[PDB]
Amino acid sequence: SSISDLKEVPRKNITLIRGLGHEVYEGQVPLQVAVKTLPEVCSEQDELDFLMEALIISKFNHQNIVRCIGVSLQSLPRFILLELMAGGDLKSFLRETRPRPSQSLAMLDLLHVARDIACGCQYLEENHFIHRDIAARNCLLTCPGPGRVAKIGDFGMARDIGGCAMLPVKWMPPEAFMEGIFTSKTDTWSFGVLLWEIFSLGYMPYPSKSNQEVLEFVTSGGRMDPPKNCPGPVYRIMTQCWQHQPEDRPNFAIILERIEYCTQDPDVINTALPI
Ligand SMILES: CN(C)/C=C\C(=O)c1ccc2[nH]c3ncc(-c4ccc(N5CCN(C)CC5)cc4)cc3c2c1
Repeated sequence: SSISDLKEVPRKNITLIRGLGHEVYEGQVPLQVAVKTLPEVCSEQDELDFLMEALIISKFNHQNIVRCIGVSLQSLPRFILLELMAGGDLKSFLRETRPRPSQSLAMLDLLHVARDIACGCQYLEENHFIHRDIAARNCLLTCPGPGRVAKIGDFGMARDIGGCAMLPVKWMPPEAFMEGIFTSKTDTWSFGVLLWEIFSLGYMPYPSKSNQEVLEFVTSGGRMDPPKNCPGPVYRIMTQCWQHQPEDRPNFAIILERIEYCTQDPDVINTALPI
């Protein structure tokens, strides 16, 4: 990978439309786009990171990983231009889309989100890339409705490679938080936690545990209980992703196979979500 392949977009062809989250803007180049901005008030490390992020995303070619449209790095502030994901982050989506008595989502919808991200993770694994921060917050949706596609969006944590209290320990396997060891099997564990996040409809993992308690709990063999109404076949995938020894955890080909089996079982997909 070289900056050579990074398409530089003349800054004069780029217009910011609105803020989206604290930052990312909606933009136009008339091609609509997410614009990730590098602060002008940024460290020297921050700059090389920003460039790293663009190279990293630009080398992937997969439906379930956000596309990089280009960069505008010869002007300040520096921009990466990314696929615009109208549905927003998966965590907010699950929270906002929770069925309420005055009311959307079904089990098959959740399974399709899970499948989409697993497919993205399988691509990363077969290309020897370790994401290191698979979590609902880092996944994006093309749109809110039935045609939605989930994609992996945030390639910042992989690019970092901070402090103790900034580690996403609720998403990390023991060898990651104890030893700083990261493999393909790290992302498998994280995927298990993301699954829980999906089937809980956007709850925080280990509800009412702090980071240090989770660390002690997980190290001791403790695992989350199933999310409310979670089908058994789905919970079983989660508990396999959370095997204590990485070699006992499934790869993403196996995970994808198991998710696909779930989508074929009427007893799974006819399960109602809690209201
Ligand atoms: C979140 N994240 C993962 C951050 C860094 C990234 O790496 C990244 C990369 C490419 C992206 N493309 C996008 N296209 C739309 C959005 C977006 C759209 C709408 C919202 N909303 C609606 C309702 N919501 C509750 C409040 C605002 C939020 C985000 C984000 C990205 C994006 C992020």
